[PDB]
Amino acid sequence: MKPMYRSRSWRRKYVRTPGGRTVIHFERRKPKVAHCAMCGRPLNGVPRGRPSELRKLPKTKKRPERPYPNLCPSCMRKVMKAQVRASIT
Amino acid sequence: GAGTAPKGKRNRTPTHIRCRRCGRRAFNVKKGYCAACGFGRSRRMRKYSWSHKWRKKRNLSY
Amino acid sequence: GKSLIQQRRGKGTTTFRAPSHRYRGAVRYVPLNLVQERTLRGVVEEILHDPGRTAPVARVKFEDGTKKLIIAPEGVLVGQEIYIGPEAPIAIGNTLPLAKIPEGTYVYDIEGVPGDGGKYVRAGGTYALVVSREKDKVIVQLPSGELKAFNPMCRATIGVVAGGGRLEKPIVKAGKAYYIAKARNRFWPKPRGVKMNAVNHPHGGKEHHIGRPSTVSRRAPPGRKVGHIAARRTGRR
RNA sequence: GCCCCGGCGAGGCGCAGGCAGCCGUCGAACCGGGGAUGCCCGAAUGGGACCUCCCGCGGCUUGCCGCACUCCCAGUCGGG
RNA sequence: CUAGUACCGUGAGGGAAAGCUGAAAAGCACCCCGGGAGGGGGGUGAAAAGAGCCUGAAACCAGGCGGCGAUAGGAGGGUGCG
RNA sequence: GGCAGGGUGAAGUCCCUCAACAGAGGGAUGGAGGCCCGCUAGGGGUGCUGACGCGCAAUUCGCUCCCGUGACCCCGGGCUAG
RNA sequence: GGGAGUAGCAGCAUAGCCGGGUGAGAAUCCCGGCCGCCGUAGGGGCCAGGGUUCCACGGCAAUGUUCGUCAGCCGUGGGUUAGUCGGUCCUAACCCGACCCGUAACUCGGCGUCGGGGAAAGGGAAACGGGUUUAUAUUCCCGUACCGCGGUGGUAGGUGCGGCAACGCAAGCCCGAGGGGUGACGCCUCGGGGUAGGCGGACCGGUCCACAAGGCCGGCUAAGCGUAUAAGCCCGGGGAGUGCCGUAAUGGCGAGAACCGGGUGAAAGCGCGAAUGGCCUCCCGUAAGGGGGGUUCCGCCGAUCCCUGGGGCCCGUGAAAAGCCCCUCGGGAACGAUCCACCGCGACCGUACCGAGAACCGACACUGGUGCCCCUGGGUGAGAAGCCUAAGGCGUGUCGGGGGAAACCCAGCCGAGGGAACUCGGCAAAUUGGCCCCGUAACUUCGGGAGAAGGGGUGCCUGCGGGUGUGUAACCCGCAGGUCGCAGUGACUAGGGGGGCCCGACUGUUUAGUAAAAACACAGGUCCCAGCUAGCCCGAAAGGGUUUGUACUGGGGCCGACGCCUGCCCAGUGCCGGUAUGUGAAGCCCGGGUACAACCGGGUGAAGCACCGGUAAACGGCGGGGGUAACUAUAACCCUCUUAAGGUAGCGAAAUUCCUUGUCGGUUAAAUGCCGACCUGCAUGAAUGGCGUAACGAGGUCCCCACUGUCCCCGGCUGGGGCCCGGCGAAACCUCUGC
Ligand SMILES: [Zn+2]
Ligand SMILES: [Zn+2]
Repeated sequence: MKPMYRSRSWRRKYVRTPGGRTVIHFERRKPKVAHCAMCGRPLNGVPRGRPSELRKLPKTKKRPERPYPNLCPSCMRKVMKAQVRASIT
Repeated sequence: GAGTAPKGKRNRTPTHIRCRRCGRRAFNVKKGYCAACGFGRSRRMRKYSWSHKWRKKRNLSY
Repeated sequence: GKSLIQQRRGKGTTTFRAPSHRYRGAVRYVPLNLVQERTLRGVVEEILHDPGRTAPVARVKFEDGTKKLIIAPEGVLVGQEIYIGPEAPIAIGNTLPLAKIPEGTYVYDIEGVPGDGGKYVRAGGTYALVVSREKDKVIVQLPSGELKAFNPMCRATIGVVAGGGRLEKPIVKAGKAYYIAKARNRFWPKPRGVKMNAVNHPHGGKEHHIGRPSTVSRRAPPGRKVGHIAARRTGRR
């Protein structure tokens, strides 16, 4: 093992080969899930991945269609209601 | 103690490497200047009247 | 001879310098040349621990969008609105000029001269009390007991600083003191001068005793001010 | 080690006593005078140097010239 | 003399040793032994002066010759007689 | 970047029986500590006043002994100069 | 030259033998077999550092602690192939330049800002398996993939939908501006799901055994593409308390529980990739090569590897930026992709080998150090312990041969009867030892002391039972009986214990290389300066440290956990403050003197000195001769003799006591020792702290139980040296000599 792989940011895994070798493969770690701006609660409908993984997805497979996809639904409804009630006069 | 065993700790990075201007191994790599000619610190050459090395290089009397 | 610790500190080396890259930024109010007569409104959006401060700090977002840090008062809530200016109410957390603050009020973060950003009464649990108002000066009682006059246009914030009672509990262990000192790169552990050699300290020598009065004149030169510097008295009472 | 003009007048191919060969009488080697080519670093200067190696802008047609700092004359071009 | 060179030190810096065949390479053709380095016979040259090369001292070592040499007492010498 | 394995059992959270002016007694959970045993790895150096002492070594070896989740051990990049 | 053909070529890993071969020549080189060593490292992988040590052929003058046909040695020729691996990007702590300021000046010192640098283990686009070479391979070849840029051609869209909702969807292009997220994070502890690896049974194909059964070997499947649940979060319906739901544990609910349904969401698994590909095996003349076969099922343990959720601690809060995804705005065009298929392009450097008891540093082929930096099968077993052992590696921790192996030494084993009589001293050695049950003193800061002490038991075989579990799967817990031995933690592993005294509270640190401690530090106590253009400090200055700070703060001293306490003295030295009455230098003023000065005499004149006061958890200090009671004694007390004041509480022959082995008592047959008391304290005493003190100590010291070759008193064994033999081959020392 090289020093770059003695580093615990590489998540080693053991894998048996079609030739009977049983080698070690190295991969980088996955980033965590998107969180709400107001409450810090987790979001739904948003996939996890590194940039190369996210660039192999279309636009509509990355976020929910509804407005304000960066907020949890309760906070979204708060925002829409406040807009409405300020659009009265 | 202070002798033979601490001499084993000599596989770190070197204090001095080869110098681009004068060809000697006197370029301090953490500080960024040469201990012989002054490259990296001086546009002019380091030259002292108490030193013999430049006179030896030019086969001069002291 | 050899040098003292107090003389080596002046050189400015890593052994003595504060690690302020670790901290949250400095704490200052808002400049007058941008809060002249406007009475700005802001909302508190976070309360944070600061490693270089002894008091908790709060993050305030203002209307334009500007975010800033303030020293937090005992009682302030996340989601609360504060006001900075001359026509701000008298309520815990608001910043006003001393000329608009009644007598008997508890006050913190007082400026020395108007516009200087805040200098006085900053530590956890401290408070100052407004004593007298006049047209040329406002007299305030500082936590040292001392009465001091300020210009009436100097700004202060109303309430008490948060984080009091800190010293109610013993440190207990040497290791906890290790970590507390490392957090601000204080010289720790501390040596005694009477168990140093004579080359190292004006005390010092193999018989471990001060052999001359420990009271030292205000006019003594550096390298010689150790013990009780210009003491008016000594002892128990 | 490449070219030219003069001299010298037959051998020459560095210190350096070899095997194979080549240059020279269409004037060499050698001597005097004058030209051409002249990698990288270095004041080192288009921009950067933990390894005398790397990375760019333009504009003319790969092939080409120019692009540092401080200052003088100027002046929105340039000459020092 | 392939010297501020080889070499030593993290570095400022420190710093050696080492000249001569012969007029001419004419630098030992040929035979026996030896695994070989080499030895021995033969040759070149006025002379081996043979590259481990002008002369070639002393200390030291081996063999040959001469004198002494296992009943014996003084810093290693002096005088006299064999 | 790292530290085999085992022990003890702090706060916090409770259950049952008999009673309730007060209380009495029996069962668990939980996993703290500059806590304990430990030649895990690592770090250190108490005694034999042992071996060695022109050494394996210009400070080493062996037996025995100490720490071992912490004021702990180590690595790459930097800073302080008579 | 002598020393000397001598010492050394032992000790921490004692390894060779037989047969065959090469070659002039073989203990030392090659093949086979037997016998051995390492086996959580002496094996595997790989940084820095080294630099060709790598490979093949040929050699043996020198090197190699012996030899040598061998080699990290000598000679001759060869060898390092990348869009995907690393460097070229980003910032960290930090560094530099310009401008600016300082310096007699500078190659010197600074500096906010502007810019530029700074990580081959931090952040950070994209490739896996098999073969091929003497020597390179995620780099060449085969197969199958991915990324970025740029094109071509179609489509979704612009100008479209399904769901109450959570959400599900190909769901428009170019340029710019904001916002959100991710990047992006500490220590400790626990559950759930997976994997690598291991184990057990069946079947096939092989192999080892008088037989015999039985034992042992092989029984495989990458990236990539496609495919969905778990926790957690969420959406709808529903409508609760003398309560109900849940966890290993904490918990949850009208601020909306139970219960019905659903949505989004990891690591994995599955399919394709993929086969005479890889492995095992069976027949033929064996050069090309030839030929045919097998590649299957259940079950158990499982991590220190991967994913996912909970809980706890902080006077301590555990990086940043580039890059990447999404949303909304503003400005443009009429077109046109984040979808499908195809086509082209993808520069520079590194890439061999060692990686250490012989390729690095230590002058060496050095028992040291760098690196134990990352990783490791089966059995016993708590165990990465020790012991045996597979794989892999080695027989080179590079001199051998003889010997019933003389004395003597190094490292080990046993020792009758006594049991510390040895010695400064029980130094060294011995004793004890694992697990289960019983039982456990003083003292205590009530936490401990404590594994106190002390006592019983333990093997094999045959049978019964329990817990969890679907289980004659797997792990763990009890009982009874029979039986053998001197001995059942039978080897390995594996505490000797108790009682007094002194110091230091404890964990921690220290004189690299004669001192590990009673010395340092520590929590805590108390004193001093300071309201910030401060106080303390660096510097020639400019500027700067404490300071991204502001009295619950920053700096400066002394004592040193905890408990009971901390007496008197401000005359002296020191520090602080106050009044000026004195004195007080230059300068100013007055007068004389000088055709002008130098000069002479007076006054004023700050800080400081003097004078008045405050201050001892400031430096420091804390007094004899005299007399007396119901008879011998000693004197509460009384005369007393001087200073600033005249040693309080306590302790006391002390780590402090000169006479000293003080005296009395205890411990011994016997005490210059130890403990307890007494007090003429040469020369104790209260934060240079005083007196005590549970727990702790490789600290110093006295005693008791046990144990022993320490001793009486020395004896016998085992390996390695010493001695003889063959080989390599020094040094310190040396006037000449030597009853
Ligand atoms: Zn939200
Ligand atoms: Zn140089």
